[PDB]
Amino acid sequence: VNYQDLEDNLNLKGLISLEDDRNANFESNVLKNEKFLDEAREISKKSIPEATVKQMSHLPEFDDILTEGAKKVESRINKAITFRPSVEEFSEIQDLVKTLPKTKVIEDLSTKTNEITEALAATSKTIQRTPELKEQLKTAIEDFLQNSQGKPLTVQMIENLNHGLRPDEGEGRLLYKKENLTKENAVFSSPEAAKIQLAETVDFINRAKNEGIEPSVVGALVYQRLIAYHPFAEGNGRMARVIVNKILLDAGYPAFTKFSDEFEPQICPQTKASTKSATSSEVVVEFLKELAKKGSK
Amino acid sequence: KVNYQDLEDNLNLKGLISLEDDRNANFESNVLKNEKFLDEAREISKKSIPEATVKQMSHLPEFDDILTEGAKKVESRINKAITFRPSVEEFSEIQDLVKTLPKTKVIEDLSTKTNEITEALAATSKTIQRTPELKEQLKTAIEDFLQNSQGKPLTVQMIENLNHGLRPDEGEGRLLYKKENLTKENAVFSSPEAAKIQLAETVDFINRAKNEGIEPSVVGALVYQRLIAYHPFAEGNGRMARVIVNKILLDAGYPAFTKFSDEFEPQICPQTKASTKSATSSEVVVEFLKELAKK
Amino acid sequence: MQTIKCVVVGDGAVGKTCLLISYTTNKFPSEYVPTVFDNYAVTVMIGGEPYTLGLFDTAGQEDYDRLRPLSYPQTDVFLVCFSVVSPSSFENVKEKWVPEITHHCPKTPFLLVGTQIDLRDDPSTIEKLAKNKQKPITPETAEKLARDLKAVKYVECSALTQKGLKNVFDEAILAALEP
Amino acid sequence: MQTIKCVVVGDGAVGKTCLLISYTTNKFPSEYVPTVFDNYAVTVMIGGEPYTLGLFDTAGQEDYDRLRPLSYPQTDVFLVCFSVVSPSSFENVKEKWVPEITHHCPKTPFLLVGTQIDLRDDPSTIEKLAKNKQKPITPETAEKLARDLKAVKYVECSALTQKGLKNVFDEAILAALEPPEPKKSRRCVLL
Ligand SMILES: Nc1nc2c(ncn2[C@@H]2O[C@H](COP(=O)(O)OP(=O)(O)O)[C@@H](O)[C@H]2O)c(=O)[nH]1
Ligand SMILES: Nc1nc2c(ncn2[C@@H]2O[C@H](COP(=O)(O)OP(=O)(O)O)[C@@H](O)[C@H]2O)c(=O)[nH]1
Repeated sequence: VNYQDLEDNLNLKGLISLEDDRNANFESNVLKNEKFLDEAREISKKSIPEATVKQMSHLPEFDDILTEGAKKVESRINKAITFRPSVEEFSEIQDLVKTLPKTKVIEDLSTKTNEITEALAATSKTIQRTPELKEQLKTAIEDFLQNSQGKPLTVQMIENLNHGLRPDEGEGRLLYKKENLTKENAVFSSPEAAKIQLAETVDFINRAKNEGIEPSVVGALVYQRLIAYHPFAEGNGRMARVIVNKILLDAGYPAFTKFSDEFEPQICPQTKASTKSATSSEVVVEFLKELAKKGSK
Repeated sequence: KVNYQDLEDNLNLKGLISLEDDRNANFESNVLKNEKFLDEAREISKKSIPEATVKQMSHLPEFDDILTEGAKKVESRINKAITFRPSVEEFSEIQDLVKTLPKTKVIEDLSTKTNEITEALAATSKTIQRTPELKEQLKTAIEDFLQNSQGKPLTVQMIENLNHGLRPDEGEGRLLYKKENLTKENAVFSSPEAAKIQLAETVDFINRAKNEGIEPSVVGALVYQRLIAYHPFAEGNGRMARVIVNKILLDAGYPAFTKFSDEFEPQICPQTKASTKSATSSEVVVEFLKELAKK
Repeated sequence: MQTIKCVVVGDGAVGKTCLLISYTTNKFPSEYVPTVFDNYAVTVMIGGEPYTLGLFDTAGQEDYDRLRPLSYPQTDVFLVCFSVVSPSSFENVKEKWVPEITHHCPKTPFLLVGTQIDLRDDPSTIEKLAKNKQKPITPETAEKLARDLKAVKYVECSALTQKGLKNVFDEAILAALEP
Repeated sequence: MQTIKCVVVGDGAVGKTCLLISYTTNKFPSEYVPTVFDNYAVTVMIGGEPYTLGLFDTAGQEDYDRLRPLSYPQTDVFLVCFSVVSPSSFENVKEKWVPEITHHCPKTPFLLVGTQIDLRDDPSTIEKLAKNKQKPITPETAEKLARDLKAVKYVECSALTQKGLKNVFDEAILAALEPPEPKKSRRCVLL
C-alpha cells in the first residue's frame, strides 16, 4: 500500500491518491445511491411475478435481493478500473512513459481535429469507406475541441460529443442507454451507475490535469473506465477515443487507436469466468506499450 | 419585469426574488435541456408508439421534439406556478403579513420540535390519529431527521431517509422515487427525473435561503408548494413536505403548519381540467401566512 | 393470434386512466393514478374465439397534441370519452376528439363513451353545474351526438361503480371485429 | 386460454439472450444484447389451438444467484442451456443449474439445450478449446447427461444460423403440456 520510497516523476502517487479517495467514496456515491438502487429494484421486479412480489415484500431481506446483483457488478467493475499498482508495476510505468514519443510543439486545434479523425478512421472500415461519415465525425471532434479548449471538461461537453459521433442513428434515439448491456461476454455499469461514474471520470480528468498527473497514464485509465462504464446507447468507443486522444495530443503524445485483438476483451470484467481479465495497471502498461509502438511506425 | 428597488423590505424578499430569478433563468438549461430528463421523456413516449411508426418517424428531424414537447410543457407549467415573482402590491402585503405571525423568543429543543411536527401531521390525517403505532413510527423518522439535520446544511440524502421513514406501511423492496408521472385529482406533477433535479434545487434553495437570512415563513411556503408540485417520491410526499416546512418554521419560532383550507389546496398545482383556476406562487405564500397567523 | 388495439382518447380528467384500471383490475384506483395507463394486453374469451385485447391510454391534455396521434397507428377501435358531468368535455368530443381520430384514422370505428355516471345524480355535482347554468349530459343528448358524428354507438360507464364498464369494452371488441 | 411460461437458465455467455432474440425476431442480434432479454409473450399454435408462450431470460452470472429464482414461480418448463463449445457451462448443468431448478421447481420439466452449434465447426473455436486440452460437447455426450439428470430430452440449436432453434421451443411446449406443479422461493431468511 506504501509507495513513499519509489521514484516518481509522473505524479503517479498523486494519481493513486485520487483513486484512493474516489474508491473510498464508491460505496456511498454508487452502491448507496438511491437512484442507482431504485433502478436495480425496478429492473429486478420486472422478472418477478406480482404474486411473488407481494409475498416477498413481507421479508426484510427482499430489498437486498433486488439490489445485490447490481451492486456486485458495479463493485466488480470498480475493482477492474481502480488504479492501484504494485511496486513493480509502479516503476514499470515509470520506464514505459520514457519510451513514448512526445513532440515539443503542441498542434493547433485544426491539426488535432484531423489527427483524432484519422485515429478513428484507422479503427473502422466503415469510416474509411464512407467519406460523408468521416466528415460528420470530423465536425463533432472539432466542436468538442473548440468547446473544451482552455476550459474544464463537463458532462454536457461529452453528451454533445457522443451525440455528434452518432450521425447515422436516426432521430429520437435515447442518448444514454436504457438498460444494462453486454458486449461479447463483458459486463457494463448500469445506466444510472454509468451516469454517476461518468461525472466522476470528468472530475478525474480535470483534477489530473490540475495536479499535473502524467497524461498518458490518465488517458489509459480514462479509456478503460469509459469503455467499462459504457454510459451511452451508442458510440462509446468513438467517444472514449476522442476524449483520450485530446488528453494525449494536449501533451504531445501520438493518438491512440485500439488495443490488440487479443487484449481488448480483457479490459472489462466478463460473464465467462474462464477469460482472464486485466487489472487497471496491466491496462496502463499495455496502453503505454501500444502508444510506444506507434512511435516505431 | 417589475421593479422592487423602492419597496420597503425587512424580510430579504429582494434576495429571495433574486434567487428565484436566477433559478428561473437557468430552468431551461437545468431541466428542459437536461438529457437525463429528455431521455426519460423519449423512452416513455416511445413505449406507446408502434415500432413501425418509430422507424418511420426516426427519419423526421422533428421526431425528437415531438417525444419531449409534452414533458417540457408540463414542467414549464409547473415552474411558472412555483416561481416566486410577486407584484409590488403582493410584495408589500407579504411584508405586513409576516409581522402578524406569532413568534416565540425561546426556540424549542430537539425533543419538543419532534413532538410538535408529529402532532401537526396527526391533525391532517384521520388514519394517523386512530393508529397509535403508525404515529409512533412517524415520530421516530422526524426525530431522526431533526437529529441528522441539526446545525448542518440540508441534503437530498437527509430527505430520502426522511421520506423512507415516513413510509412504514409500504413493505420491503418498494422504490423510493416514483417510477412514472402521476396525477392527483386532475393535477400535474413533475416527471420523475425533473422532480429529482428540482428536489436538489429546492435543497440548495433552502440552504441558500437560510444563509441569506430570507424570511423562513416565506421560505416554508415556497418549499411546501414546489415539493408538493414536484412530488418526487412514490409515496409520502405530503408528510415529507410538512416535516421539512415545519422544521423551517420551528427553527424560526413559528407555529407548525398543518394544511391549507379544503377550498384552496387544489389551487396549489396546475390542473388537467383547465377550468380550475390555479393559484400563483405569491397567492400561495399569502394564503400560507394567513393560515399561519390564525395559529 | 389476432390482436385488437383499443385506444382511449378524450379530454383530460374525464376518467380514461381510471376506467382502464377499474376494468383491468376490478378495483377503482384510490391512490394517485398514472398520467397514462401502462399499455395492457389481455386475451379475452367473450364470444366463441379468444382475442388479444390491447388497451392503450392517451394524454388528453393539450400539451400532448403532437405526440398523442403517434400511438394511433394500427388501432382497431377508439373510445372517445367524455364525463357526463363535464359539458366542456362533451363539447370537445365534437370540437376536437372525433375530428382528431377521423383525421388520423378515417376508416376506424369509435365509440362515444360517457364516463362518471355516478356523478349524474350527485347533488353537489348538479348544484355546481347549475351555478354555471349547466347540467349533466343525458344519454339521449349523447346518443344524438354519437349518431351525428357517425359514432358506432353511445355507451356509458362509471369506473367507480363498474356499472356498464364491462359492456363498454365488450362493444369496443364487437365494433372492431364487425366494422 | 392456457399460457406457457418458459424460463431460460444456464451459465453466462452461453447464448440465452441471443437464442431468445433470434427466435422471437428471426434475426440474430448484431452487436450488444441486453443482459436479460425483456420477457416476451408470443402466441404459438399447437394442436390447432393457440397458446400464449411466455419467454423469460435469466442472468446466469453468480452475482444474481439470490435474485434469479424469484422468476421461477409458475414456470411450466425450463431450458437448461449450455454452450456445446464451453465444457465448463456443460459441467455447470450438472453442478449448478439442474440442482437449482430442481430445488425450487421439483416437478417441473426441463430440457437440456446445447447452444451455439455453428461454433462446433469453427476452426478458431476448436483451436481455442484445444489450447486448454478441451473439445466440444458431442450430441451423444449431452444426451447421456440428459437421461442422467432426468431431463425430458436433449435439443440443440444455433442462435446465429437458427438451425434447430424453432425445434427447441417446439419441444419446450410439448414438455410444458406434461402437467407440472408450483414452485418455491426456498425461503432463505437472512440475519
Ligand atoms: N366519481 C367518479 N370519479 C371518477 C370516475 N372516473 C375517474 N374519476 C376521477 O376523475 C379524476 C381523473 O381521472 P383520470 O383517470 O386521471 O382521468 P384521465 O385524465 O382522463 O385519465 C380522478 O380523480 C378520478 O378519481 C368515475 O367513474 N366516477
Ligand atoms: N456463433 C454463435 N454465437 C452466439 C450464439 N448465441 C450467442 N452467441 C454469442 O455469445 C455471446 C454471449 O451471448 P448472450 O446472449 O449474452 O448469452 P447469455 O449471457 O447466456 O445471455 C455473444 O457474443 C453472442 O454473440 C450462436 O448461436 N452462435
